[PDB]
Amino acid sequence: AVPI
Amino acid sequence: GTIYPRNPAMYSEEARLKSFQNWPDYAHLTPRELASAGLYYTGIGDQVQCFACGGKLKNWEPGDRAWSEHRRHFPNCFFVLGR
Ligand SMILES: [Zn+2]
Repeated sequence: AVPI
Repeated sequence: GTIYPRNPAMYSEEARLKSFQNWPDYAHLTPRELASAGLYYTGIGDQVQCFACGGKLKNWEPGDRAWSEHRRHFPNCFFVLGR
């Protein structure tokens, strides 16, 4: 996944 | 206290689980797994957020696990470090  | 959750209401695993009522049908991870790792649904895409550190995770890939993504990207989260 991609973190923000 | 010396730590403070970004979202106190989502302190509860049950509250986090409820947030997935409208989790999209394409999103492969289960609400059970996500909520157990501290994560609740933001209502946008497949984007979840941690009640503790406030980190957000989206664009989940096959083979991703909730806990391992949470720890990889937000290793200093108190929920990660308290587990
Ligand atoms: Zn966190």
